Amino acid sequence: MVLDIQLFRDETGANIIRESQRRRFADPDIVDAIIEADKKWRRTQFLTEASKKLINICSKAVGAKKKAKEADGDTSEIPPQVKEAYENGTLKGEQVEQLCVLQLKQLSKDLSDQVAGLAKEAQQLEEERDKLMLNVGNILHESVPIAQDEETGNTVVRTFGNTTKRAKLNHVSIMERLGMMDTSKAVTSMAGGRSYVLKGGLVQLQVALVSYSLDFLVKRGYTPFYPPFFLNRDVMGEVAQLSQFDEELYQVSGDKKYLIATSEMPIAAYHRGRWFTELKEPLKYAGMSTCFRKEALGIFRVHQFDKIEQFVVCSPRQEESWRHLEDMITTSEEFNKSLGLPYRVVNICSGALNNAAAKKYDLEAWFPASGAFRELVSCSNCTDYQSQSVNCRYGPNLRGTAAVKEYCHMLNGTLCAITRTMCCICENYQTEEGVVIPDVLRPYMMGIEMIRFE
Amino acid sequence: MVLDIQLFRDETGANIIRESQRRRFADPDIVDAIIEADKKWRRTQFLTEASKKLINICSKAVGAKKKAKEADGDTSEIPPQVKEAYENGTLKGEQVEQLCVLQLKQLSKDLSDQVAGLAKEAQQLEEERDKLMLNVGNILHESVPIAQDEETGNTVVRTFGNTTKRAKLNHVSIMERLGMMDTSKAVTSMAGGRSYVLKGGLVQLQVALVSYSLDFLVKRGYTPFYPPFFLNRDVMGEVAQLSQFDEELYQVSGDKKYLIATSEMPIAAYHRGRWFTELKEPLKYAGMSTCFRKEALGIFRVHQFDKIEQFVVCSPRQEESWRHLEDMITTSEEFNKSLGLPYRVVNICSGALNNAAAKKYDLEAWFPASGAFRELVSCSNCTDYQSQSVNCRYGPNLRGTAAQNVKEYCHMLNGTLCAITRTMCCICENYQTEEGVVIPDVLRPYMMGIEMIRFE
Ligand SMILES: Cn1c(=O)ccn([C@@H]2O[C@H](COS(=O)(=O)NC(=O)[C@@H](N)CO)[C@@H](O)[C@H]2O)c1=O
Ligand SMILES: Cn1c(=O)ccn([C@@H]2O[C@H](COS(=O)(=O)NC(=O)[C@@H](N)CO)[C@@H](O)[C@H]2O)c1=O
Ligand code: NA
Ligand code: NA
Ligand code: NA
Ligand code: NA
Ligand code: NA
Ligand code: NA
Repeated sequence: MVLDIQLFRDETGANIIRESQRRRFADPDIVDAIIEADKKWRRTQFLTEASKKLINICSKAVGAKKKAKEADGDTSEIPPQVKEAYENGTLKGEQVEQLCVLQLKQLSKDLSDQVAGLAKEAQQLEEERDKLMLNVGNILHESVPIAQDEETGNTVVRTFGNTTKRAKLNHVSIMERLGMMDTSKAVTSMAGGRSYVLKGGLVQLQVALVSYSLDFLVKRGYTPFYPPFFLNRDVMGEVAQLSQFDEELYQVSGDKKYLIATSEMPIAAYHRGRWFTELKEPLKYAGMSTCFRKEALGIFRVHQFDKIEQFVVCSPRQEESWRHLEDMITTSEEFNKSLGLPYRVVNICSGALNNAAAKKYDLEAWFPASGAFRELVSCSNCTDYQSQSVNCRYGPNLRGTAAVKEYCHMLNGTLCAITRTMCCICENYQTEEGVVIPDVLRPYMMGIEMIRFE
Repeated sequence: MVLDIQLFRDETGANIIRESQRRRFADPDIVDAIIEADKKWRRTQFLTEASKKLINICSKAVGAKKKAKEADGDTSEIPPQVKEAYENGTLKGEQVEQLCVLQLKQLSKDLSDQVAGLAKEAQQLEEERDKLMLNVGNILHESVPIAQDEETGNTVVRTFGNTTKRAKLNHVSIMERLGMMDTSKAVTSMAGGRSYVLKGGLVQLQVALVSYSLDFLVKRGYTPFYPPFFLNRDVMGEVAQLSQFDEELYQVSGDKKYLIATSEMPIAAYHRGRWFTELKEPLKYAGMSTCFRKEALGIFRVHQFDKIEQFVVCSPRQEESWRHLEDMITTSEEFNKSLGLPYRVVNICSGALNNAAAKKYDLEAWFPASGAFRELVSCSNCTDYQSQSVNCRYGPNLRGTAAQNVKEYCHMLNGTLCAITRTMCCICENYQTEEGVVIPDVLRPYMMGIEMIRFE
């Protein structure tokens, strides 16, 4: 499953999607292609259900005839009119009951063959529909800036700290001069491009950030969550876009699995097929994992890195998820303030948003030696988009309920991308002697106040 | 390279290896098979060197004759006695100079063909020699118990705490009742068999153990080391036996790589092609990594787990590595004593040792509800076995040093400090009450001062 079809079948709903597509500078005609694919699919289903019912009538009519000792009949040959009627979904049970046992047996096999063919057609139409749904963006929030390009289109909403100060050495030079980061051929000849070894004080800093970040979220009511780092193909497909398989995900062979690019992937997948009748309190998770990205200088952009993640599952009602999005970006802001790191928060323009996000805020920290704002955090409200894909339902779940389906809302937000935060700390806390440890991290690394240049 | 050939070429050295093979219940005949392959290899090299010199004589002779403007000659045919002589390694330079330019050009090509043929033979002999070397165990320490079966053959060296203690619930039952571990189909249908999710207090305990273990080693002079979790095929081959690729290692495709089974693999590989003239102080690394094992209830035996590792690179002289082995097992013991976990330390029997280990100590903690000693730690002295494979040299080079007749290699050791999920299982059984799991005192500052994690 990719998206629920329900909004596409509704005239008003389809227009909401077309409008959102236009506002994202995406194709509104994808809605119409989905409606058409679904129309063809609904036709295979109408015929399948009609023919399944007629198969049961054949079985019951044969049973009645056998009990009555009616002769089996002259022939099994099916009238062309009967074949035309079941192919068009107009064959009535009263007409089927006019056939002899031999014809009823032949018809049951013919209808079973038709159901088998219609199932193959339906599977192809579901594949076409699903491929189109992957190109449908989530319905934009009304506050999303309307623009194609990030450089001019994104809106700066807040800033913190000294964002104009400059510094001498960039994070690459600092980590080299500490003697605590190795990205030389000794490492890349054994592990490939962009691989690294961290030593001594930088490992202590890495662990101090992992533990401080986890405690920061525990204090805010998040439940720590340590996931498996592998996901099977089917499950990864529900939490990843098709473009992620070719550009971002490593394949593991032990069956075929994929390494996770973020704990958001197994946390969202952990909710698949779930149904929360009510969520008076949201589900809040502090994901902790290594992240693996194929990405097809230093430790700013690497294939392997730790990240502490915020993940929320909440009620889709009363715009509650929008309140959670504000709390999640505020949490990431408070985290950076606690580390004394200057930054700006940016509202991502419509054209730059990934399909699952209805709105996204990035926190870009100031790197004084690099002289630039660099992304440390992304916080998104995915509303019911991922829930539709993992099939995470919401609402009353009682016996006797017939065919609007409600889904939970889901949000995800970086709390700390460990290696990038280390790069940021190094630039902001450098001195002539080394790197000053931010105050809040000192208890998490044996009270160490500074890591020295070698 | 698998092993250096030098000890096999020495009569005393070959006898030391045959004895060690017998004491490990391995084949001593492998030594003799290696000697024979190397004898055939040395013959290909003798002929190669002789023929390379003759190729240079051909080049020099063609040069001198052409500078003197001599005619090319009437034939390129090589006298049968010349072909017989170079094939036997007896062709003299004086016989070569007597040939004309045309014959010298033909001979240089024929000798180059012979060198190409001899290189193919040498490569086939190197493959044969290396395959045999993979079945040669490291020279056993004289204190290793001689037995084939781990079940009855290991020797108990030391015990700590109440190793007869009994408890109510096993680690699986405890982690289930805490509501902090999920090994159900909600996880296994996502990530395959033996996959798990940890939540809440158990993740806090997991992080507390990682951080306390790292600090425990920093305080003991180890340098923290965070490695890449991938190794390419060639490099993994130097730090893993062929049986590990089949049974233990996941393959990753992004240039084919392998997920590490332990930080011991990238730390050993990080020393490939290195040469230390002296190691007055050893290199001590505190490896920190996730570990991935194919393994072809609960979180005791899983594919994915954190482990804090001790790794030492030291001088091969004066049996210094044997002192480090004792320090490393003592470090793992002091760690488990600080957590208050009862255990026994065993000296692994000869038949159970992996090929790289000259000796191994396991620390098996007592699980009071399970009612069994269960391996938490392995500490091994690999002496120069892994160093020969990664080519990590020590001391003076052979040339220009009259006193140096042997190629020296560093010694390497590795030892678990903390296998995080198994230690969590042990803590749960040992610290359970009717309300939940008491946090060992030393870990409380590493998990927000929490004294107990409660049953759901
Ligand atoms: C080292 N490194 C990279 O090479 C690439 C990205 N990042 C940081 O990861 C943060 C989160 O990545 S994301 O923007 O794709 N969003 C997620 O994964 C969501 N689940 C929310 O976390 C980025 O903001 C980069 O700072 C690295 O650190
Ligand atoms: C969860 N789990 C496993 O499933 C398998 C093993 N272990 C622990 O890892 C320790 C070290 O593994 S080892 O014996 O193969 N030795 C090494 O890897 C060396 N580098 C020394 O660490 C074992 O003692 C198990 O307790 C798991 O925890
Ligand atoms: Na820079
Ligand atoms: Na981002
Ligand atoms: Na006892
Ligand atoms: Na048990
Ligand atoms: Na072991
Ligand atoms: Na010498």
